[PDB]
Amino acid sequence: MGLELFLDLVSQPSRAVYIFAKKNGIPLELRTVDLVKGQHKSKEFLQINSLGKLPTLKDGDFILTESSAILIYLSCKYQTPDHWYPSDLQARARVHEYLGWHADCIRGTFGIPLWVQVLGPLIGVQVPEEKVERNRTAMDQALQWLEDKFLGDRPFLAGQQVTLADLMALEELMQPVALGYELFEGRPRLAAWRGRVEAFLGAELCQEAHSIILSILEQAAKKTLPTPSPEAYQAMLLRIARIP
Amino acid sequence: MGLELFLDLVSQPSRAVYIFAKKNGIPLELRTVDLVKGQHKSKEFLQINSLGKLPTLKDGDFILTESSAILIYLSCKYQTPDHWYPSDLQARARVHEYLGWHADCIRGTFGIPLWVQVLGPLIGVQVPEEKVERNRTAMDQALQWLEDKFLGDRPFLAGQQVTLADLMALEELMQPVALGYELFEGRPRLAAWRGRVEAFLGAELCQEAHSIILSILEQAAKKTLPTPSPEAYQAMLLRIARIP
Ligand SMILES: N[C@@H](CCC(=O)N[C@@H](CSCc1cccc2ccccc12)C(=O)NCC(=O)O)C(=O)O
Ligand SMILES: N[C@@H](CCC(=O)N[C@@H](CSCc1cccc2ccccc12)C(=O)NCC(=O)O)C(=O)O
Repeated sequence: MGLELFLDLVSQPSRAVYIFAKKNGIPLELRTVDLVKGQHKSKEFLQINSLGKLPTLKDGDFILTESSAILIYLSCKYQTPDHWYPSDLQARARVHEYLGWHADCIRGTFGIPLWVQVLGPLIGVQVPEEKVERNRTAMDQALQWLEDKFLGDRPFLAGQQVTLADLMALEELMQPVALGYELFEGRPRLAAWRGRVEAFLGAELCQEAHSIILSILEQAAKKTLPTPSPEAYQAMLLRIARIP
Repeated sequence: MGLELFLDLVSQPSRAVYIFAKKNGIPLELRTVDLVKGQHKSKEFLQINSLGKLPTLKDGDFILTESSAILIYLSCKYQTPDHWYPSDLQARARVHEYLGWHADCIRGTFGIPLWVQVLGPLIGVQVPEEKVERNRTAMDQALQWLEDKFLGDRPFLAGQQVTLADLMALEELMQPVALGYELFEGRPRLAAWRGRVEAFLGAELCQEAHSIILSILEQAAKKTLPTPSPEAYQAMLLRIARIP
């Protein structure tokens, strides 16, 4: 088959999807798309995903987006292990519920530090301290609900075994981390779950799945950051503009 | 069975879920939860849904949340018509992709007018003009991507026939409307799809599904609005606080 997977490993959902595929070893044609540069706006990329977003999966002439769908379609088409995306009514619901809450409270809330720290200043824009504080206190606020509301005493957000819910979560939460935010500091229930997930998944994977963002603060300083194209500049300006 | 459905028809997801169930006629014990009042924070409600959010479905001793999950679990358990939540790979993905994008760009963006106009002032807080403008220009921006990116020339966001994607969408979009925003004004592609969905669903349903929010601006003025409990106050304070 060789369905192409256009992503940028600096993008948390992009990561999550890339860990699933490989970990469940799926033939994929990893087509890098430089977000920071603005490749995801190149007229040529827009002929594949009108929205100009990452990651987008091109299977056949069927171009799908949103990691949630991508992963699930992946899991389905590629009959991956059941524990991943269960078939049990109660089961699946628990993932669909998290992925529903994840996109509300986690998504867009745990990637702000990069804009405050790297992307923002990349285009001369400085984010307001208040928004910075407000966002961080907004983070743990999520981390708690994620800590005791979903995780609880069980081993996983979505239940008993690893699930896309955990792949999404842990990836999203890896950004503030790689930036210098140790969110698992005062959270053993959290530090453990993550490490539990990591354990299962494997070092070599996680050790390369991240990398890009782990070094990100460096290239930043060493100004190894590409200058965003006007199209990217816009979206960078919009994003920073919806920081509450 | 008689699984209970705790909701408030002033809450868009609450509506969407309530339209599916009845329209596909499912035994439901509609347990009203006054959001504006703060019943969704009553210690008693919290013993049902720790998060204190609406809607939450109590089937058996299995308490599920997030309309997405609820609806899907509903559809499944209640083997509802296929067109709803397809079984076709390509098919389902298209819903899973929209509901993925819906939660990003539509959810949280199309309910701000109510806070700017009713709920905000309810507790003496006034939202800044900028946030107001910013949000509206942020709406159509969504309306366009929804208009031509998902809808396109086809009859539905998620494909050819009505689907939870359309139930969710149109409901979310009904709030700005009921408040005085005619989002289908300069949008025939949009005005039509909505009316097409409406057609299918039925007046009597939609004529009662909404109502609550349609009258909402009046009770507002005639001060028929209950005074929020301290717990509600907080949440309204937080919400208004994440208005970009
Ligand atoms: N719900 C879908 C949304 C994907 C998404 O928002 N993708 C973001 C990128 S992740 C975030 C991200 C990481 C690293 C560098 C970046 C530089 C510029 C902008 C975002 C960056 C996107 O496409 N953004 C482009 C856009 O929205 O225009 C999903 O989960 O996949
Ligand atoms: N992804 C899930 C989230 C549901 C949700 O956010 N529900 C909101 C209510 S909708 C929005 C809404 C409409 C009318 C009056 C309201 C008064 C106070 C707060 C919100 C109001 C909620 O539970 N909010 C409570 C909370 O988050 O604490 C879904 O789609 O169902």
